[PDB]
Amino acid sequence: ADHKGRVGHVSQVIGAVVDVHFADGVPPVLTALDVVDKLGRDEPLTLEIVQHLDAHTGRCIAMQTTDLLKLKAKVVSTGGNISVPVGRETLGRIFNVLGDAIDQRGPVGEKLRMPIHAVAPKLADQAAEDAVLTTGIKVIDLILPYCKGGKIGLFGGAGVGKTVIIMELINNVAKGHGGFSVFAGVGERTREGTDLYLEMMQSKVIDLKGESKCVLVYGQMNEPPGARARVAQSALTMAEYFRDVEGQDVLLFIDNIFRFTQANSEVSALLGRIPAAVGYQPTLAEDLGQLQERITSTTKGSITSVQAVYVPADDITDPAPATTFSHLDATTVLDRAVAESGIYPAVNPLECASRIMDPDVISVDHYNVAQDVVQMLTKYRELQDIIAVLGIDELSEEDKLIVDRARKLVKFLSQPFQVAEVFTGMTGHYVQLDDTIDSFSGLLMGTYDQVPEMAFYMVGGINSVLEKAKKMAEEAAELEKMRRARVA
Amino acid sequence: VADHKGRVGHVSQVIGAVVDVHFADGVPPVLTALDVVDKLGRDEPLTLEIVQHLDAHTGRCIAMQTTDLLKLKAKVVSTGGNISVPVGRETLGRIFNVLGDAIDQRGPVGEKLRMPIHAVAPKLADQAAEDAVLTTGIKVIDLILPYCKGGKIGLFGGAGVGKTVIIMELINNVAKGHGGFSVFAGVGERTREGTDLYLEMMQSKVIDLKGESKCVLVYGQMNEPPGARARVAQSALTMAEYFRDVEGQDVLLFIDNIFRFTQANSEVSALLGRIPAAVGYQPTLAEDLGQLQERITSTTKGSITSVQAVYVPADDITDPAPATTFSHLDATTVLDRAVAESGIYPAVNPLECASRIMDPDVISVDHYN
Amino acid sequence: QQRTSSLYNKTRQFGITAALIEILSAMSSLE
Amino acid sequence: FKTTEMIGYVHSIDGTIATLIPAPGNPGVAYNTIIQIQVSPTTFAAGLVFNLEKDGRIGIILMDNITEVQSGQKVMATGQLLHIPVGAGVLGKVVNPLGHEVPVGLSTLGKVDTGAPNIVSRSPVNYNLLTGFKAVDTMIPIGRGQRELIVGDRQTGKTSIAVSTIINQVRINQQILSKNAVISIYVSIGQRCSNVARIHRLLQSYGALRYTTVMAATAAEPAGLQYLAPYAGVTMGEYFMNRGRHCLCVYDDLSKQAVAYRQISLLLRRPPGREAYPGDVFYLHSRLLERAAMLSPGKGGGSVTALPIVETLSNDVTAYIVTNVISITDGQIYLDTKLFTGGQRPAVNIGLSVSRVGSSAQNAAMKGVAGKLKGILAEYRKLAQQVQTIPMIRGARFVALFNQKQPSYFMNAIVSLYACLNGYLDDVKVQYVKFYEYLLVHRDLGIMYGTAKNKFFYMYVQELNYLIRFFTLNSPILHGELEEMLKQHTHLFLQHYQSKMNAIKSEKDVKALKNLLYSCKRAV
Amino acid sequence: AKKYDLFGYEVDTNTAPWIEKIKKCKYYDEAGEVLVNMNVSNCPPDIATYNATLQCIYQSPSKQSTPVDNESKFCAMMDLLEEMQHRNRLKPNEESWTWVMKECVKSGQFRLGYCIQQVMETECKGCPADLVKANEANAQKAKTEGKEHPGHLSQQAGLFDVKV
Ligand SMILES: Nc1ncnc2c1ncn2[C@@H]1O[C@H](COP(=O)(O)OP(=O)(O)O)[C@@H](O)[C@H]1O
Ligand SMILES: Nc1ncnc2c1ncn2[C@@H]1O[C@H](COP(=O)(O)OP(=O)(O)O)[C@@H](O)[C@H]1O
Ligand SMILES: Nc1ncnc2c1ncn2[C@@H]1O[C@H](COP(=O)(O)OP(=O)(O)O)[C@@H](O)[C@H]1O
Ligand SMILES: [Mg+2]
Ligand SMILES: [Mg+2]
Repeated sequence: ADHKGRVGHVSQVIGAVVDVHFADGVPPVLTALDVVDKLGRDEPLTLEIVQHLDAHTGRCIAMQTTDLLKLKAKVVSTGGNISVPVGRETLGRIFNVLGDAIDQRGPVGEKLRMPIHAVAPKLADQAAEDAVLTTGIKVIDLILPYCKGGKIGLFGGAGVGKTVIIMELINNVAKGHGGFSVFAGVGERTREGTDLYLEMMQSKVIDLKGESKCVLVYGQMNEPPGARARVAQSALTMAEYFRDVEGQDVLLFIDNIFRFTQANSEVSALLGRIPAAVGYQPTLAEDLGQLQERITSTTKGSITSVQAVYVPADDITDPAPATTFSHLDATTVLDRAVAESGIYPAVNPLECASRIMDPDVISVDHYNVAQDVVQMLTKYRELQDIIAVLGIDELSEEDKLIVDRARKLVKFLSQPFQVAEVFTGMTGHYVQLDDTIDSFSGLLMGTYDQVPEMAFYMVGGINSVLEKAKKMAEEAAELEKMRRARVA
Repeated sequence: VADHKGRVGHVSQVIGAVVDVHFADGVPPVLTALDVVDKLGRDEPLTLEIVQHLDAHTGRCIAMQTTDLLKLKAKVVSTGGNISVPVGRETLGRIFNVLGDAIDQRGPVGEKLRMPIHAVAPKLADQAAEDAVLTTGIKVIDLILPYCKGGKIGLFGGAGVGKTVIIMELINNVAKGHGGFSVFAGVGERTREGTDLYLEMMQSKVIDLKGESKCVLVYGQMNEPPGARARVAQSALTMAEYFRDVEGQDVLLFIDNIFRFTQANSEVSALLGRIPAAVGYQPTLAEDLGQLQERITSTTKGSITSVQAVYVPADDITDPAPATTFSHLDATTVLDRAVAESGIYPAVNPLECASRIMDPDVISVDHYN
Repeated sequence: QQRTSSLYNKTRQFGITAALIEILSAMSSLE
Repeated sequence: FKTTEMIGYVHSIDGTIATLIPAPGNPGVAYNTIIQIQVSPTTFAAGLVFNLEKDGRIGIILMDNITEVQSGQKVMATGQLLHIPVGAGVLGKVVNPLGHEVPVGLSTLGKVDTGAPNIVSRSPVNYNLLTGFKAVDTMIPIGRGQRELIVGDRQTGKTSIAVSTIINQVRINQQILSKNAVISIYVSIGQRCSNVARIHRLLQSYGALRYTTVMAATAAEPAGLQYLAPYAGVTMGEYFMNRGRHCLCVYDDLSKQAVAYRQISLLLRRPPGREAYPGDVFYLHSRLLERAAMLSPGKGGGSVTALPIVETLSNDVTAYIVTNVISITDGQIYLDTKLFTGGQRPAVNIGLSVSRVGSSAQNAAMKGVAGKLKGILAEYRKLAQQVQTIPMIRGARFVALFNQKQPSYFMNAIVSLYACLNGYLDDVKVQYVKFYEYLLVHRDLGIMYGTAKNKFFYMYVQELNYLIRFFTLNSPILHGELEEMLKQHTHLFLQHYQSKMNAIKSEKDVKALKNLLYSCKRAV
Repeated sequence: AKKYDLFGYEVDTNTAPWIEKIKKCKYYDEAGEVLVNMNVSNCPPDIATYNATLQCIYQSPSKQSTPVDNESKFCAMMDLLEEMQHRNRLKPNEESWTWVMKECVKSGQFRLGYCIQQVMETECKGCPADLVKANEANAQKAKTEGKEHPGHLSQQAGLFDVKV
């Protein structure tokens, strides 16, 4: 690094976007710069160069707030990109976008630091390992099964069950997992970050005295756009170390990937770029490109990323989710009308899809049963428009039996989550893959036609359905005997 | 005292109704009225109101009349402050325009005083602590949707349902029960509809030529450019503010139509070069209604009680122009055609109506029950 | 009828926002 | 404010925004700082710095005396971020976002631009916050430090439920230690001026001004103040939070703040996106609401509870500003327009409403009764010619009990709900539930007629409130004594008071019954 | 012994300095201001600290220099018990509830006294006589003098005509 401590001065300050004049030429692009000048600040200021204007001037973005920043303030280069610590010394600790420890537990052991802006793997580095990751959830495992090494996305509007599903997956999958994990808190609630840190400390996935198996990198809503943009990459650098260097299966958790795109939409406006469709940055597809391509299963290791995706204004045609859909292996779509009707998790199975939904990867019995659920639900949505116009009695004899089964399929797709005991007021249910396939298979055959509809609502497998149906038969027998007591 | 009084400037640029003016001794303040002294080729005068400042010596304006025959470098002189409009009992019976010139050909007005169009809305201390009922003397209104003192009141009803009849009755009934006067803001109205109001008021003797008048008319009609139609709502409101504050009285205001205020500002806002917000309206839509509607309120000194017409464009109630207005309103009066044609006049459909003061705290318990 | 009319009204307003953002994003390119 | 150096002259104005030219020397003001423009020799006009251009020009957001600002006027700088008056001395007064007190009819400062508490700084919400509504405090319980949204249409009771939550604190705050007193901060963004006056009088009559301060940026005042009003509100609350005390913050409303911020952004040519709002309109509400929190034991254990109000247009939650605030807050309290006109006031749609940290927030006594109510109302809503189960009877009485104008005291609420839970209002008809509840709270039938003989538990003794909060109703201390009170009240009400309804079949008596029952809806 | 908070950071168990601040009390609202200042300096209230506060509530006259509306030493006292039991997770010892019984007999609120001797008998071993007879004295004092309860509630028949 020859440009190591090369001095410059602040040319212009318009929001988080800041221009810097360097006397002996501008540094490279993506180069981190510390603002040495004193001011009345409590916290430091670090600028990353995004553009060059001329040979001597370079436009940047602020990771901290740009308050009290005077013109002509002294600025000095770091030597390269923003550097973040990696390796097993990071496990257990919380970090920010820059890589400073924000948990007050002494200095980190860091034997190495890597740059945030790494290049994505080439075609030769890619490798496919098509194995099913059993999430213990009925809608996912049956219809849109998550694979090992898969990039998975949870699309849904505000307050539909994204953060609930990530927490259930951490219970269901991330606990019994021999690899480590990384959580990119990209522009989400600071208060949700505490509850994850405490619940992991109680369950001992993070351990203070002993072995830890999680890393936390948070750049939350309170932080300015420069941090919230770059914080996704900081976490991804740590996961890349466990993938490439240590050669390991790793989990990544980005809640929320929309907040990356939205954070870039703020700076892109202030940089003076002309906006594309619906006011987003013109580099929207390219921003997601360079980020999402780094998240992949290499020959050296394997990232298996669950992501949350906010659908703004419940508009799935919006660029921010629509562009993301192409990158994912299992696309999970959450609908608001499904949530408000009573079905949790709020998974609309027709808009969902998975790559490993294939007779080669999963078993033949899995594919055939899963397709029949999708076929039956497609017929049911067509019949639902006829009932609204004509009526329930107007339907045919065979179509009525399809509705009775399809109504039970929609109810049986609901599941009480173990993390959501406070919400549902009932204990959780981990439903096995063999249980999920067999129970749904029998429902399609018509073996459970005489079983009532509300038995299937908010339960696990078939044993819990028949248990609730027994409780319904007993309680209905008691209430009937009360109205049969009086005579004449 | 009055500084910048006759401070001379020259017309820098003329692009439509929007006109820039260069002043040698610095620009006047914002909202300052300017008379164009140059030339006698025009048939009507030209008066510009400064909206923006470009530099220390130049200021951008809007024309209240047409900008025809206006040469560059034409002599322009300040008035002293904002556009000034006559007030007091000498205004009663007369018709006015946005500026305050008499447009009825009945000699010069008696004006003992003139007030500025752009007044500030009352402070917290000036507001009434008694939500009080304004007794209209009408059964459907007073019982079911009672109009309050200081209230913004809304008159919903299609063409030919009894709107102009109800406004005229309120002008009578304010003057019977509270002895109050009335003001009619013809905001972006049909010029031909303005004649029929003037004649029907003369026949019913709310306006009287030979004797006592109890109405003021301030009209800024469709033929006029957007600068006038925008500011004409405030001109009428200044006259009602005099009867409220100075004379200490219960007064009615009649704005037909308040949408045409918002729409008139949407035209100027486009010509000023401002980027439009939702559905192509000005970005200051909520602020424009804010400064206008907040001036219409019950002070400690008096009470203005404005009944307003609101056009819902394309029958879309979610549109910004009505939707923003709904927060300001107190008593929503809905007139139905089927009720009118059945024989019931006034044609008030009481189920669709509502009032804020329909409450056991404000009105009596026997009234509410 | 209620819910389709609402979608007509949302499409009316969303159309005019999108119309004008494109039209005025043009003249930002033209200065 | 404190002037320091004359940084430049005013060049252009465009309503509430301006740009400056630097004075000879080019001193250059600091970013995000206040600057005073000399409108006259005696008077100044404040403004915030938003753009520092390469030319030397400085973009200003005008705040005060906007009509008096002119081109060519001198501009003094502070060289400091916006600080405002904060403390106990500011309580019982109306104040601007800049800090100037507003007159009404007849203190170390704090930064408005402040970072929120980090991950280890916060803790789980355990302390309850009583709104004083049986509908809310059972089903959608608010904890201290929580952000609970209030959504719904115009005239659905969004302000009233927020204002009555502040008024509900006075009865507790007067009796309790001031360490645990809920100091309130009502922020009035873009509202009508008379509405602020009526709330001032309403707060004054219930003794709320002692434990409340009113932030105010009315519709007359500019967008710069409206934009900044919720930020100034939190600053005043954070003083109490950082000094180990609990606080409440109402923003009424964030919809009008966003419109004010959109005006500012559009007037300065910031590229607009969805519904013409700028890119960072999410970031606007996010950094506001995240500053509201529940701090750890290590930093005092104080709190700022947030009640942001957000107006929806015709029950449309899919709007951009509404969907943004829902994704930030910890659930919502949805107010339906059909329930309002239907009768239920407050019109709380329990199915649509939700509290993300409800169970842990509630009191031990309130958790006992409320857990059952979820089971009863779930079955009642599903089951809703006739055919009445026990859940159908008892479920309908809860709906009648949830109607109330002014907020209920914790003792008077929980006992009337406990009566309905164990089934003391089953024989009592649905229309006479409010008359039954009124005679329980204010009067007492056991002490009236004869058959009293309770050693301690009565309803006139308001001090039992805090014993109930400790031990709960389902407990060996209070269970037997409580079930006497209710047995005496039901038997005497059914025998002596409800016997009139079979009688009374004449005009001056049916009307007298109505006017009695109407007034019973107001007083809980 | 050593102690840690919910996260696992070190916590100041040095209570004794903050106890003597509560003893110099004068008015009982100042005790709460001290209880704030301990928590602010990572020092959670001890079981002895709550009892030291409870003492100040009993001894001193009112809240502060001026009297507040609806003061209630009992309500301020019982709030502090709710804080230590539920939130801070500390069982109040025998000293805690004895301070509560004293305030019932001192102020004259005997009806509360009946409820809290039942509490003291059941929860924390027992209620040793002294205050039981003093509480029973105030019960008989209300009966023999005039009447127990307000009296405005008892006499009012009402029946259809009741003011709201
Ligand atoms: N499995 C579930 N059971 C019950 N409620 C749920 C479930 N999943 C989501 N919810 C509801 O959705 C709300 C918000 O979910 P969350 O995932 O935190 O928001 P988002 O989907 O916007 O990330 C919760 O308050 C909860 O009531
Ligand atoms: N109070 C009333 N009594 C009798 N006729 C009425 C009354 N109000 C309105 N009308 C009738 O309705 C017609 C239209 O009313 P008007 O208010 O003139 O409509 P607009 O406001 O559209 O001009 C009139 O020609 C008149 O005959
Ligand atoms: N719980 C309630 N009971 C009876 N009336 C109420 C209640 N809450 C609000 N109101 C009344 O409804 C009207 C609208 O209430 P408000 O809170 O102003 O709604 P918004 O905030 O949506 O404008 C007011 O006149 C108010 O007095
Ligand atoms: Mg979430
Ligand atoms: Mg409101």
